[PDB]
Amino acid sequence: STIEEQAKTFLDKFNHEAEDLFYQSSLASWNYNTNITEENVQNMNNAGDKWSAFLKEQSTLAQMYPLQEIQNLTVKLQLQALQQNGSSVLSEDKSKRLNTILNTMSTIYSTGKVCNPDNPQECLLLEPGLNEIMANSLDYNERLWAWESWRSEVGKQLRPLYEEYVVLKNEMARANHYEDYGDYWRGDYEVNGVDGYDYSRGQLIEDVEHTFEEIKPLYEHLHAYVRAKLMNAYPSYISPIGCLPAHLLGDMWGRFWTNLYSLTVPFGQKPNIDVTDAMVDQAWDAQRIFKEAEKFFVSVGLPNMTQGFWENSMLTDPGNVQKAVCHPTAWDLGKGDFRILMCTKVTMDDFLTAHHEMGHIQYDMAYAAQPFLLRNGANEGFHEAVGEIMSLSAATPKHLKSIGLLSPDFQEDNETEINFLLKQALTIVGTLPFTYMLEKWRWMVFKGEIPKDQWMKKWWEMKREIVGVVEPVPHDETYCDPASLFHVSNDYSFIRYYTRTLYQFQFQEALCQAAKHEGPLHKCDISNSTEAGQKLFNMLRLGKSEPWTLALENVVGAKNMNVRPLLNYFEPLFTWLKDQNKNSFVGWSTDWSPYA
Amino acid sequence: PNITNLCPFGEVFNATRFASVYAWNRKRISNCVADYSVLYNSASFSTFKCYGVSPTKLNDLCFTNVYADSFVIRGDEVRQIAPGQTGKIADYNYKLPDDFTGCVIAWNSNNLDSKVGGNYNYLYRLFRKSNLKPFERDISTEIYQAGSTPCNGVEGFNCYFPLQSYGFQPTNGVGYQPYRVVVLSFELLHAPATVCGPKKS
Ligand SMILES: *[C@@H]1O[C@H](CO)[C@@H](O)[C@H](O)[C@H]1NC(C)=O
Ligand SMILES: *[C@@H]1O[C@H](CO)[C@@H](O)[C@H](O)[C@H]1NC(C)=O
Ligand SMILES: *[C@@H]1O[C@H](CO)[C@@H](O)[C@H](O)[C@H]1NC(C)=O
Ligand SMILES: *[C@@H]1O[C@H](CO)[C@@H](O)[C@H](O)[C@H]1NC(C)=O
Ligand SMILES: *[C@@H]1O[C@H](CO)[C@@H](O)[C@H](O)[C@H]1NC(C)=O
Ligand SMILES: *[C@@H]1O[C@H](CO)[C@@H](O)[C@H](O)[C@H]1NC(C)=O
Ligand SMILES: *[C@@H]1O[C@H](CO)[C@@H](O)[C@H](O)[C@H]1NC(C)=O
Repeated sequence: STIEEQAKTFLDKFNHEAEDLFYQSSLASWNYNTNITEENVQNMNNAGDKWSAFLKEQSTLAQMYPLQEIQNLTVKLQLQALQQNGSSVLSEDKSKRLNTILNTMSTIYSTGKVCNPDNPQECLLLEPGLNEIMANSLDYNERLWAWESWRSEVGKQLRPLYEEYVVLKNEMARANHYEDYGDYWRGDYEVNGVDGYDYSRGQLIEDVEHTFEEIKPLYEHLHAYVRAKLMNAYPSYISPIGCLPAHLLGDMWGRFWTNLYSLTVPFGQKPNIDVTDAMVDQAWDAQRIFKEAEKFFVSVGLPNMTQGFWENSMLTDPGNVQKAVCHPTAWDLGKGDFRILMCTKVTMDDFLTAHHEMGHIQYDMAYAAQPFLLRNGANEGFHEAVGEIMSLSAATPKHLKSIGLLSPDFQEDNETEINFLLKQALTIVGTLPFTYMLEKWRWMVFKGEIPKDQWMKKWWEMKREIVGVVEPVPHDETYCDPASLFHVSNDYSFIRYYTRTLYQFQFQEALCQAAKHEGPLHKCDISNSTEAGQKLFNMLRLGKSEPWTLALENVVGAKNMNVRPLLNYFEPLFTWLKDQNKNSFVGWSTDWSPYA
Repeated sequence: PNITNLCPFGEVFNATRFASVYAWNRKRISNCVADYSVLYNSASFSTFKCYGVSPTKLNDLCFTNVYADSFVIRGDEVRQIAPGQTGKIADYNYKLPDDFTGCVIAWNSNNLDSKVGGNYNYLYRLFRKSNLKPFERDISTEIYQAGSTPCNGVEGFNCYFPLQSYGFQPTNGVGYQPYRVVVLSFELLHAPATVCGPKKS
C-alpha cells in the first residue's frame, strides 16, 4: 500500500536472502583463512562476487523507494545503508581500474620483499622479517637501512598508484554526493534525523582537533621523556631540542611505541607483571585461555559462548601441512555462527588478545536480534572499543591475582603502577598523534588542500608539527611514505583508532562507576559486576539501530566523544612525567636540529 | 484388561521427512490407546510445553480425536508456536488459537535436517495479505502484491514470491538450527470419546 510498508516488505525479503548469501560468503572466507589453498581462493572469490553482485542488484532495487517518505528510523537506516551506490555509480572502465589498483596495492604490500643492495641472495618480507628488526634492533644504521629501503621500494612503487587512487576515489565520492573521499569516510559518524542527537560530517574534524588539543600536553611530556631515554640509548643522534628520528620508534611506521618499553622503563629494578612463566608452569592450553576469558564474560553477566564456537573455531596453529593467516580475527559469519581465528601462544599478549577478540564476539552476539543490515557497531569506533575495554580490564593485577595467574604476595606499589601506565601510554597515547596526523593528511589530500607535487613537504611538516618525529633524510615526491602502512594501502579508514581510544576510556569510566570501583581508574576491574555488564549490554544489544551519540548516552551519559576519561586514566603518570621533566625541555622544535 | 493397538506415534515423531511449516502435516489419530508418558519421559525433546492441560493427567483422560500437526521451523521460531504469539510463523504459516488445548513438542534436528551444502528443502510463507485463522493451511503459490502495480504472475518489483526456503547448515547457531515440531490438539466432541489413555492393571 504505502511506500513505507513497501520498503518494509522489501527489507524483509532482502534480509532473508542476504543473510544466507552472506553466510555462504563468510563461510568461504573462513575456509580460505583456515586453509590457504588455491581452490579455496577461487571459492572465496566466487562467493564474494555473488555477494557483491547481489548487493548491486538489491541496491538497484532499493533506490526506487525514496528516503523522505519513510518515518521509521530503523527502516530508514537500513534503506540508507542499502541505497549507497558504492563504486557502482562510477563508470565500468574506472570501476575496473579502481578494483585493479586496490588488488595490486594489496599484492605489493603483501608480497613486498626488500633486502640490502650488494647482498641480494636472500631477502626479508615485512612480517616477520622487517618487524623483528624494527622491534628489537639497537643499531642506528641498520634500522635506518631497513626504514629507508622499505620506503624506497614500496613508496616508489605505490606513488603513481596512489595518485590514480585519490582521483578515482574522489570521483566516486563526488558522484555519490560527497565533497571528497574524506567526507565519505566521515559519513560513518553522520547522524541525521534524530532530534538533539544529530551529528555532522564536519563536526568530526572539529571534535578531533578539540580532543587532540587536550591530548597535546600529555603527549608532549611523554615525548620529552622518550626523547631523553632514546638520547641515553643512542648518544649522539638525538638532540635535546628537536624531534625524534623516525626509524627509532620501535615499529615500522611509528604506529605504536610499545617496543620501546625496554629502553624507556622507569623502574627496571622493580619486577614486571609478566604472567607468561606462570601459565607455562601451570600448563595453560589455549583452550584454557579462552575458557578463562569466557569465565570473565560470564562473571560480568554477558552470555557465554555457543557450542558452535567451541566446535568450529581454530584457537591453535594447525600445523605445517595446513596454512592459515596468523592475525587474530573474530568472525561473525551469520546465522548465529561466531568463531575466533587466532594462532594462540602461551603469552600475556595472546591472553589479552583472547579477551579482546571474545569481546568482539560478545559484541557480535548481542546484536544478533537486530535486522541483518543493522548488524554492525553504531560507529566504527565502538566495535574496537568494546574489545579494548576487555583488554584493559584483563590486564589489571587484580584480575591476574583473582584468576591465580599472579602471586597473591605481589607488591603493588606506586612504581609498578607508574611503569605499567607508561607501557599503556606507549601503546595508547603514542598512537594518537600519529593517527590524527595521518587522517588529517589524508583528509587534506582528498579535499585538495595539498597538491600532488607538495604531498611530502606538507606531510613531514605535519609530522614534525604534530607527531614530533623528524625524517632521517629528506624525501622528494618520488616516495610514497604514507602508503607503506597496511590500512592506507588497502583502503581502510584510520580515524577508528582515535575514536576507539577515546571511547575505550569513556566506557571504562562508565563501567567502573557502575562496578563501584573506589580507587584509580587503571586499577579497576569490571568482573563480578552484573550492573556493569547490564550497562554494557544495553548499548551492545542496539547495534546500528540507534545513533552512536544515543548509544554513548546509554553508556557514559554524554552525547559526544570525550577526552577527560583518558586524561584521568593517565593522571598518576602525567604527574610523574611532569616531575621527571624538570631538567629536560618539554616540547620539540620543527627545525632540523637532530639530523637531516 | 490387557491392552494392545497403540496409537501411531512412531509415524509422527519418527517420520523420515517432515513437512514444511506452510504445508504442515495434520494426522488425525482415532480409535487407539495413546500412551503419553512415553513422550513426556523422553529426554530427546527440548520443548514439551502443554497449554490447557497438564502432562501428568494426559495418560488418564480420554479424547474424541487427536490432531498431530508436524513441521520444521528454526530455533528462534519455536516460541511463536504458542497461543497469542506474533511473528512470521504465527501470522503467515501456522496459527494456534488462544483457546487451545494440547501440547507443543519441539526438538532439535540438526543431525537429520542439516547438510554441509545447505538443506533448502524446507519452505515457509513470508508474505500474506492477512493473518491466518487458527489451524488454517495456506499452500497457495500466488505472487504477493506489495505495491499498486499488478504482479501479472511474474516476480519483479514490489511483487515477491511468498514461499522462501530455509537455509540449514550444521554449523549454524541453535537459534538457526532446524527444530521438528509436533503439535497435538485435543478436543472433546459429543461423539463417544475413543482416544483414551492406558488403564493400569
Ligand atoms: C585443508 O585443505 C586440504 C586440501 O584440500 C584438505 O585436504 C584438508 O582436509 C583441509 N583441512 C581441513 C581441516 O578441512
Ligand atoms: C520500526 O519497524 C520495526 C519493525 O521493522 C518495529 O518493530 C518498530 O516498532 C518500528 N518503529 C516505529 C517508531 O514505528
Ligand atoms: C546511485 O546512483 C544512481 C545513478 O546515478 C542515482 O540515480 C542515485 O541517486 C544514487 N544513489 C544515491 C544514494 O546517491
Ligand atoms: C552456557 O551457560 C548455560 C547457562 O548457564 C549453560 O547451560 C551452558 O552449558 C553453557 N555453555 C557451555 C558450552 O558450557
Ligand atoms: C612512591 O611513594 C613514596 C612515598 O610517598 C615516594 O617517596 C616515591 O617517590 C613514590 N614514587 C613515585 C614514582 O612517585
Ligand atoms: C568473581 O567471582 C568468582 C566466583 O565466585 C570468584 O572466584 C572471584 O574471586 C570473584 N572475583 C573477585 C575479584 O572477587
Ligand atoms: C523415535 O526415535 C527415538 C530416538 O531413537 C526413540 O527413542 C523413540 O522410541 C522413537 N519412537 C517414538 C514413538 O518416540
